[PDB]
Amino acid sequence: TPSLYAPQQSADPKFSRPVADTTRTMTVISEQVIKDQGATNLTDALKNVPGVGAFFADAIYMRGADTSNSIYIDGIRDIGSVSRDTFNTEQVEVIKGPSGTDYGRSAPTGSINMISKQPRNDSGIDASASIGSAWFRRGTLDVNQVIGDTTAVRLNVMGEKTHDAGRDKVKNERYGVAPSVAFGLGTANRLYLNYLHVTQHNTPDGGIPTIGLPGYSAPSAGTAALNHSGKVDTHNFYGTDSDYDDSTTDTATMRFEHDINDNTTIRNTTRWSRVKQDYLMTAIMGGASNITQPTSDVNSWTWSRTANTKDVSNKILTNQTNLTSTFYTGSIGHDVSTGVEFTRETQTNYGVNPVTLPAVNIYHPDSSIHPGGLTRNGANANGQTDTFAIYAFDTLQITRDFELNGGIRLDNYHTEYDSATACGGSGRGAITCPTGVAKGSPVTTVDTAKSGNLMNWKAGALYHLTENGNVYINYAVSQQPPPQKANTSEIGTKWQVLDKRLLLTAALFRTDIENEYGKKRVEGYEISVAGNITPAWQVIGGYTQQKATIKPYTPEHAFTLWSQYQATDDISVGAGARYIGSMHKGSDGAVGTPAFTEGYWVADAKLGYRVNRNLDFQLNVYNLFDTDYVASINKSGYRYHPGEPRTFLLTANMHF
Ligand SMILES: C[C@H](CO)OC[C@@H](C)OC[C@@H](C)OC[C@@H](C)OC[C@@H](C)OC[C@H](C)OC[C@@H](C)O
Ligand SMILES: C[C@H](CO)OC[C@@H](C)OC[C@@H](C)OC[C@@H](C)OC[C@@H](C)OC[C@H](C)OC[C@@H](C)O
Ligand SMILES: C[C@H](CO)OC[C@@H](C)OC[C@@H](C)OC[C@@H](C)OC[C@@H](C)OC[C@H](C)OC[C@@H](C)O
Ligand SMILES: C[C@H](CO)OC[C@@H](C)OC[C@@H](C)OC[C@@H](C)OC[C@@H](C)OC[C@H](C)OC[C@@H](C)O
Ligand SMILES: CCCCCCCCO[C@@H]1O[C@H](CO)[C@@H](O)[C@H](O)[C@H]1O
Ligand SMILES: [Cl-]
Ligand SMILES: [Cl-]
Repeated sequence: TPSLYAPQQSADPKFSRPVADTTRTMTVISEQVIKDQGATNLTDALKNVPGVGAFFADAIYMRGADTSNSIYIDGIRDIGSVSRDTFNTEQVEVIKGPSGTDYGRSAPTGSINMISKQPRNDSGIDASASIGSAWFRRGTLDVNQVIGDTTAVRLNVMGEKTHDAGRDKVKNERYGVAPSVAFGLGTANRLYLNYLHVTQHNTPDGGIPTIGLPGYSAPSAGTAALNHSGKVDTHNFYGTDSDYDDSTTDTATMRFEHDINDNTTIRNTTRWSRVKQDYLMTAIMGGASNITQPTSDVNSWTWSRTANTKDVSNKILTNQTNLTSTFYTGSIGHDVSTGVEFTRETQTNYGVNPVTLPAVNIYHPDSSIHPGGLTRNGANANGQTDTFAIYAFDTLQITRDFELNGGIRLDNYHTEYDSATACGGSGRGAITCPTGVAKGSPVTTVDTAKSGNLMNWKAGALYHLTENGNVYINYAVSQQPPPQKANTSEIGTKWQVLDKRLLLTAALFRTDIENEYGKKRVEGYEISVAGNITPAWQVIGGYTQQKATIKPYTPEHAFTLWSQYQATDDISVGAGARYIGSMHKGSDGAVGTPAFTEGYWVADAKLGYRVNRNLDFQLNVYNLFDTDYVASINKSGYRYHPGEPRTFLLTANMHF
């Protein structure tokens, strides 16, 4: 049977073949891995993919490219930019390399697809309660109930509140509710209805000065004392008691499926979703012109505070039709996947008055101040993108051993954008009032439309060398809206060994991007392992070696491995280790800021104890050696996020 650590099939019907028979570098992170590791969010889940992390500012990076706009939920773009909890996730599908034929407007470096939980054919209840470091509390509930011969419901509930063990005042609070019903299970006609609501209320973290890090230099001769005063206390909060981050997600999904016959299925999915967010966060600046020296003693010196504010609403409405069909023409088998997608996305950024923040003491920051919140001023920016997309995939079974595949996708989009600024101010990009226009009036500065076409295509071939091993090649030609062109070549090999419960892959890749700014190249090597070495022994991890020629936020070496062993009927033990290579900032870094970050190791451990079939406990320890490191650094180079210290998570799991 399948390993819980190596799901055999993508959930997306655009993938007609099992992962091991797919000519792409594709890692699936199962629900069981997420649970065993205590992963509460997408970023945590992604520790199982080497090199993928939120190294910037915080945004997730893959192969040197921001991936924030290449996150999907059930194959539909995730709108807005909020952290994603794992409570409603069945698995996470990560493609390393292009996926424009599958999603159109995605990063040619990789995509991430979170697969939502659906009603199952069995009845059961799981619940979890957790306590952890820094007042961490979390509760989850997952109820599945079969309600007739062909109907099932599922409900997932989550609540979490925590402070931050490494950071004063930073905190996160959220809850989520995700009810579903499915009709017609086990028949030719199925209807899935999904809803999801999440609310978050957080204190955001702008990070801390980079003084004293490797590569840091004071920005002037007159501030040379900062070459000797040392790293600031990594627990220091440089924001204010007014900083906050609020968001809500509301998503409704309706999926109809009709089997035309045993080998042909048509699907229609409608989703409406809205993500609202507003925040006030403190960004600190440490250039010569940002530093105040009330006396010559550095204990009195300050850096300037900048308010990073946002008040935004994103909406999407999309309808997607997919058709899959398997049939022969002569001796050639066909696996077809084709469809059409209609989408409207909108975004409103609500204008707010400028917020002014007092300077912050470098070594003794005073965050007790209450500058106040945001006030809308009615000068808004509004955007709309309408997209029509059509695609076709086919895998040709030429012989038992040889398969050819290909896909093509066409996107046509229309984008409208308008923006108004309240005139007469001075902060940020202020505007002088036109003649006769009273101060503070919103003045339209942009009002434009645009249209464009994207073509994406890919072709691959795969040869089964043995019953267990194959070799494959894949080629993809991508393009995004500014048209950014990307070509990718890939050759790899995939092996299912140890009763086919363990998947081993290796791939070489080369990607060339033009019109990103000139041409870039990223090439390298990827190895991965997932599944069961023995019935008691589960592993998942990988290794990446890569080089990103320019012509940033990309480790050239990265490793991760998680290993779990069922030591007795009641005792299991797990441990993980990940290496993040050093990274370099070629551009944008201010004078004297670190031009590089050092590589580091992080280790994690787990102990599980089963009391009976209804109750088991789990202890997770994160950053077991309490290692000090730079988790990320912003583009300016003035501020960074320190790696979290050692933390603990203790969970009671109940099953009924
Ligand atoms: C399915 C249906 C369809 O409509 O929706 C029902 C669902 C939407 O209801 C869930 C929601 C109404 O529950 C709100 C509750 C979870 O929040 C409590 C929280 C605000 O207190 C913490 C508080 C600020 O902080 C504590 C301290 C700081 O004072
Ligand atoms: C779990 C519990 C029991 O424990 O049972 C849950 C179940 C009784 O709740 C019902 C829920 C699952 O319904 C989903 C609802 C949100 O459907 C959206 C539909 C209207 O689609 C509109 C479509 C996308 O968009 C329309 C367009 C205008 O945007
Ligand atoms: C107690 C916990 C549980 O481990 O942690 C202890 C930890 C401290 O030591 C873990 C270490 C012993 O694990 C080694 C293993 C995870 O490496 C597998 C990798 C080399 O892939 C080879 C590949 C699958 O091999 C193919 C197969 C045919 O042999
Ligand atoms: C008893 C507890 C709980 O199981 O284990 C404590 C401790 C032994 O765990 C160490 C942890 C770091 O292992 C990570 C694991 C995934 O193994 C990966 C492999 C790289 O380790 C070989 C090894 C560390 O490297 C040797 C050398 C190359 O540095
Ligand atoms: C089952 C795993 C048990 C291993 C426990 C060893 C923890 C090693 O962690 C140790 O913590 C010390 C105090 O924080 C630090 O000073 C050491 O540098 C670090 O090695
Ligand atoms: Cl996240
Ligand atoms: Cl592609």
